[PDB]
Amino acid sequence: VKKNDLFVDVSSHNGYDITGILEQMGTTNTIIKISESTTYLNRCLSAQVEQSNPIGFYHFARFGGDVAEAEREAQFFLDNVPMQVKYLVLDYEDDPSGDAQANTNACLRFMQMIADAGYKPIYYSYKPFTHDNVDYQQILAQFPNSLWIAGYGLNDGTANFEYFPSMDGIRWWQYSSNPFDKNIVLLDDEEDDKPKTAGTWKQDSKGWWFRRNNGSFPYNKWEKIGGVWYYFDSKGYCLTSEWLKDNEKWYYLKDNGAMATGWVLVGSEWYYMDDSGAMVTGWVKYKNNWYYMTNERGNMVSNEFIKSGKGWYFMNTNGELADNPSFTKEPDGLITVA
Ligand SMILES: C[N+](C)(C)CCO
Ligand SMILES: C[N+](C)(C)CCO
Repeated sequence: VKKNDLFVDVSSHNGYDITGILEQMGTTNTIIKISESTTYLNRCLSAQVEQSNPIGFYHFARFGGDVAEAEREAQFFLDNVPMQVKYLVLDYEDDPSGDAQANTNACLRFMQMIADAGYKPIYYSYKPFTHDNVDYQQILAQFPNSLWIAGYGLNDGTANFEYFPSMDGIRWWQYSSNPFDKNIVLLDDEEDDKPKTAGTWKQDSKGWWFRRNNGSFPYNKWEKIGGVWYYFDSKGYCLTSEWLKDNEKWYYLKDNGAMATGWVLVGSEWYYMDDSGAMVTGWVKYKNNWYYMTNERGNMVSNEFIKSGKGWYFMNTNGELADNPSFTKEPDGLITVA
């Protein structure tokens, strides 16, 4: 998954049919509960798996500060993973021991066994509980950006950045549980490795061109080199800092020719692109600030409104906010948090 992607988490509480809540949410990405302690298995597992696209599974911990118990739970969890997924989550929110360092150690041993089994470990919890019962920093030192924290606020079923949990290493944010558990992604999944490419980059007075292994080179086309996309001139030079209309959709190629994804500052205007590079028009919120973007007839416009208190103030590109707010009631657009 990519930044701002959504996913739902479920357990027996959601029953053998979750097609409805996946439709309401608008995604099939799910993290399903497999086990609890060393004896409980979520009965709806296979059904919930079948009805969605799992990105991970979670275990409800009951080991407290006992490392030997955490090991037995991790193993029971592992022995029941039904299919390969990138993540296996440690849901630590109950029965903490009075000894925070012991809680941390058991949590670390649990996460370590998940990592040794070939998965990316995730620590799930709530800020206050984590603050009182463990040293999440000691966890991040061994497992960077491995946190999945919950923080609902009003819990009205929507993502409200005003109540966004402040902690380092937060990978996922469960922003609500109102109807069902809703989560939004803050960091792209990792992909360390994939070294070398299928050619060599060449630079010169005219810019950069790519010499493929066989001597040829891309031109008048898009092409994925490394993990990123680029568009090449009819001469084989990749575009830089430029807009490109391709197939009725707009794309922006950054300073390094790399196709933009997510938020990107062009000049002094903000624009938001699909995970596939296509510009997204209309209302889109970046954290606390709202942007109404449009590209009709190729006229790129970014209407910025900075939040201040209980209001949003329009900011004319002349660098000045109005004296009074433009709106105190947020529009119903795409919410992004990173
Ligand atoms: C060489 N570029 C700057 C064009 C990008 C890939 O390294
Ligand atoms: C389709 N593009 C080549 C424009 C990029 C997304 O894969």
